[PDB]
Amino acid sequence: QIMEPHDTLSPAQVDEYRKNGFLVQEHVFDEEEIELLRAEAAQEFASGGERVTVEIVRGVHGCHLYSEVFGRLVRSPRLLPIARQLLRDDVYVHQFKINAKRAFKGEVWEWHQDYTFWHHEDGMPAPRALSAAIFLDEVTEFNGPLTFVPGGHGSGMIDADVKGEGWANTLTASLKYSLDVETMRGLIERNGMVAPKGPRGSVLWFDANIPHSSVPNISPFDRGLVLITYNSVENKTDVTRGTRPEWLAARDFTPLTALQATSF
Amino acid sequence: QIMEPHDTLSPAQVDEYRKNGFLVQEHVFDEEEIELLRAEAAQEFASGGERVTVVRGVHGCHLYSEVFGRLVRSPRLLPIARQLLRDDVYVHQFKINAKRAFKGEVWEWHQDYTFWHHEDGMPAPRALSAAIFLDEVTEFNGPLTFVPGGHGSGMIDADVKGEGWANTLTASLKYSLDVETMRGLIERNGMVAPKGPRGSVLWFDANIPHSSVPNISPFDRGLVLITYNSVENKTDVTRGTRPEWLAARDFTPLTALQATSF
Repeated sequence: QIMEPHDTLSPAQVDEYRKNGFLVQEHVFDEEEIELLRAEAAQEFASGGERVTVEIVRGVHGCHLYSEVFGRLVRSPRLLPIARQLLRDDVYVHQFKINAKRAFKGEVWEWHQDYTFWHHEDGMPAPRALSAAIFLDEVTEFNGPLTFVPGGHGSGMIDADVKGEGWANTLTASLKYSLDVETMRGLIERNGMVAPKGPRGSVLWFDANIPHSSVPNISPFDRGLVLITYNSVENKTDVTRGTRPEWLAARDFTPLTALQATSF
Repeated sequence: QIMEPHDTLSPAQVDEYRKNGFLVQEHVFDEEEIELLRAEAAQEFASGGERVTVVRGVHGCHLYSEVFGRLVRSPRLLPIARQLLRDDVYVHQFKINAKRAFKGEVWEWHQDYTFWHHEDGMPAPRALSAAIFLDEVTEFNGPLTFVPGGHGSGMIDADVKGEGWANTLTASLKYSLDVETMRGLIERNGMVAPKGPRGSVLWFDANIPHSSVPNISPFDRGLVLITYNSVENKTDVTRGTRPEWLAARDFTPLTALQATSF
């Protein structure tokens, strides 16, 4: 049995990713594959316990450590070779989350950079990491797409106001590190905003330091995203500065290997 | 501590490799790295026992030498192997072929893939070799010589002159190519002997026909040859005969060496 040989991004793709900070590949996974991921996301929302964030189950963290399906997904040949290619290293999963934005539901998600959280909370030393967002549903103008500042990752970490204490979490409406109204204005005047769209089964790759935000879903269709954050193994987090649980910030830095086509 | 981020081939270099069957990168390893490799090679020639061919070469060193076991995971090599094979990869075979000043025999035309297919059960030629130049390779120290594009029609009919384990370190090869086959291939495609400085790496296709002659110079021509195979293309250990040091049986995917404090 055969896996399709690893496909990597073209040089134009790589260049677009590094310039803009994000890149969509359409139609990576087929409907049947997406349906398998959807059904498993539903199981994780049902069994995740403390790993679920409620709106009303709305998000779940760490599923690749608990679900065999999601454990295999992160090693997929459609994903792993590209993470390796863009991070120019072997890689591992720093964080896994599923964000479900149901039809006619959702809240505003404030402007934030993932790297701010991972640097300050988990001891990630550089922004040599990225997220792959699998589209469980078509992403449109109206179902609360992730919205970015293109090129906004290009000046690094932007100073934020520290709010709560204890375990930060980008999935909770009042973000521990959010971006200054004045800093956003300047970034946005210079660079614009873009909400990448695409069909069910696409993958949206985006930089650890890209500013992003989102709005509620006013459409009658769901917007499910499975988000896999790959980190460079050289860039492994400093587990001595972090104290989040493993399901928020991984501590096993073993390099991932690609799934092969076996008889089961 | 920091490794240089992984450097893969450009699309022009990939294209050249796919068309020609071989590609040189100059100056991959520095003098001091090469000297470390040369000194380890000398150790493997002295300590290798049954794995030495008499001293022409030695097989399997990455299984027995810590230095050579880290070499095959180098960030200079592994990422290119995975890129060209479009898979995770492992080491099918490792050999060191010393061709000393004013020494050597003629080494008949052959395709490595013929050997790995028949002897080891390699199912397809989804493999390559990285030859590290321990010395400058010139016109006069017996360079590996190729038919460019000669990998592009698969395995070429060869006669099975022998019993027992094939070894491609002998003048006398179990699967050689005859003057009539070669004459036509050479007439159509030509011959090329890629050159380069000490520390270069010559990449070449499992199915490219190649050859070499004696070294008629006062300069040695040491080569460390690492054969990477696609994990998906793992050999059938059912059809295999040979010891592990000729044909690997552990198909664990290789990971890149990180920069650590020791």
